[PDB]
Amino acid sequence: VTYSEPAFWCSIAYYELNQRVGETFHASQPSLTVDGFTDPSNSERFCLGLLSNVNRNATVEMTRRHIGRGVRLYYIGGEVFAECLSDSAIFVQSPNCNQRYGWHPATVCKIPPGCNLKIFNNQEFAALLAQSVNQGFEAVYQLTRMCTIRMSFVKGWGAEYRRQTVTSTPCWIELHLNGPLQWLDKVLTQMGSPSVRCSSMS
Amino acid sequence: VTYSEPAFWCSIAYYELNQRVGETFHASQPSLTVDGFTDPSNSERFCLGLLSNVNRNATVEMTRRHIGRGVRLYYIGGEVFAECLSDSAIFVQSPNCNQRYGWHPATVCKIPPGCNLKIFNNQEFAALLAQSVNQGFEAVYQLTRMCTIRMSFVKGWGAEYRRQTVTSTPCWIELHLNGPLQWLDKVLTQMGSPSVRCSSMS
Amino acid sequence: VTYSEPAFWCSIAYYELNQRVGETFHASQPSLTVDGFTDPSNSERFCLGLLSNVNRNATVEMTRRHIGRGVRLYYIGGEVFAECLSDSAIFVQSPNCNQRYGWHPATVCKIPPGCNLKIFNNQEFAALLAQSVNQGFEAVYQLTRMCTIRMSFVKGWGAEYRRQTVTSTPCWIELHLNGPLQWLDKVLTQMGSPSVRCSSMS
Amino acid sequence: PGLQKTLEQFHLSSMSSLGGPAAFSAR
Amino acid sequence: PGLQKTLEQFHLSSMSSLGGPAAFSAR
Amino acid sequence: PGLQKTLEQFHLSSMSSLGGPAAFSAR
Repeated sequence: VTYSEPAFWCSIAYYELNQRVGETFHASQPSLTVDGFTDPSNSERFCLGLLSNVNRNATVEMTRRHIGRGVRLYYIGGEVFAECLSDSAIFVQSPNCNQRYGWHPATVCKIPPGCNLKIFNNQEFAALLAQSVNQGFEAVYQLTRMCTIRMSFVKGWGAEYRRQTVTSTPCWIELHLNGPLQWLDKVLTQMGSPSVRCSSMS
Repeated sequence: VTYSEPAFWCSIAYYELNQRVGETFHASQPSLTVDGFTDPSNSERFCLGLLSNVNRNATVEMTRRHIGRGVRLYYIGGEVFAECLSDSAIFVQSPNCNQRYGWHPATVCKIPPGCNLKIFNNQEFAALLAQSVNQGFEAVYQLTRMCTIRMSFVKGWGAEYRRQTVTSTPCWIELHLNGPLQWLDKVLTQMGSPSVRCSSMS
Repeated sequence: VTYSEPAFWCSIAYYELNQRVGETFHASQPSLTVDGFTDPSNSERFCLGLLSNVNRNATVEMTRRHIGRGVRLYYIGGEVFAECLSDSAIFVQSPNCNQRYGWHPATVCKIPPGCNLKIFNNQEFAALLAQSVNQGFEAVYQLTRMCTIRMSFVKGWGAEYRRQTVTSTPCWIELHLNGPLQWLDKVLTQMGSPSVRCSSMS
Repeated sequence: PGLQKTLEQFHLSSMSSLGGPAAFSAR
Repeated sequence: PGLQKTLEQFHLSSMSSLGGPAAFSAR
Repeated sequence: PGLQKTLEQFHLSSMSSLGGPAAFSAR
């Protein structure tokens, strides 16, 4: 297998509750904001305010009005950061981040306005990828979760909150890191197949 | 904030009932048709006949067969028009249009075959945008609805019909006007935040 | 009506059960694989392993782990082939294929690992298109089904299986052939409208 | 009419190609 | 402030165009 | 095998970059 460098360092999908809303945003510049405004043609702004959803109700709509300046996402070397530009907090679930601090990988971290958090470190990811090959195909396969980061605007979820899953928050986004996914692919294509058999029938 | 001219003057999403179907169409040419045929690679034709939906039932399918030549959408200066090329009528909900004639902004206008209707006037929009700043952030924020226009093929909805919402019509489209959305963004980014507080918890 | 050659010979949509997942893949190269891995930026690989679905359950997840090398799709002249590279079989529903062998057009064919099957022959399609004009608009209109091919990974469906519809299989894809769809469009635009009337009201 | 020409042209283009009417038009 | 300038500029651009602030900025 | 080389190469590329195998391959 051969590889070409991704034109986009990440891709971002927006969600309301359990429903995907709008097109996937593909990020070509190393810094970008996901905000609640309405510029449709800026390669550095994923503007959520112009996305329609005939099905959305009042909780989602009030929340959307509070995204505001939203979240700034950028990378420096092999490290990815999120900065809360919104007047309201944002809540991040990054397995790579959680493993760094010894937390459960489903832990949700709160970012108050004006603060930033390192949500991904590639060097820690490479180390985990190196160890996963000793665990078999399925172990490597799950590492895609290390390359996906989920973030909710305004509303928290998890142990400290009444909302328990990300699909219960009104306004959230799903970030995929394309560089690390390519390195994962280079390993997966050399791992064989899983040992347990699937029948065509079951 | 700085701006680059949108490559596409509008974007169009297709729906069946309450379900979004197919990819968003992005319009680069100042005139285009949304029709019921099947050319996949024409920058001037959004062809609905080739969109699949394993979930659709017979009402949607019979309707799709009657879209035919569909609707022609074009702009002249700062004015956007829809022309019914279909043998069946199309039904338009344009707040900008409704405000022009003093109608409720959810009013639905019927366009018989061979007729056209001016569904947007930018100069009226600029005036409304100018007045909205005196009403606060949320008032400006709602003006995205002035930039979205919804249209149903064949089947009407609203007061004069049995179908009461657009999500009850089998075949409809959602148009976003990107130029006006950029001017809205230029104002929104200077409006501050809403006054009512959202908690992380509620 | 005039035509420009499609940049992409086909487009592919991925599904889990009755839910569409991920972006549509547009194929510019005459050979491509749809696999279960994670390279996000290869014009010859539609990689399903990196697609997220917060809603998916365990059956879909175990299945995804068995896609592996997946399916290779390529055309030679006017003929399209699918080759099972996966360690598990793939199951194909191609009306064009089924008509060739005199089967019901909803018949599902099983492709064991290492085998290939000619899923489309354009010359047979042209002949059917030629005959359909004598049957009226609706008959030509249905021929889009000849240009769509559905394929399930690992799990079968239909008469020989417990799953009865494609929406019951955990992991399947929907292929659209863009060249044949353009020829269909060239005919449809010359067929008039259907004879049965739709009212705006019913 | 133009239908007969379209079908004749497609019956010929389809014997060895997957291209649409534009590719044929440029034989 | 900058709001008044933005509105004045849009009221002028909108009388005959659908373009955004960039197109206007390049009058 | 090729796995050990891939991991060694990624452990090195990752210390200061987010790029994939192509970017590394062009050091």
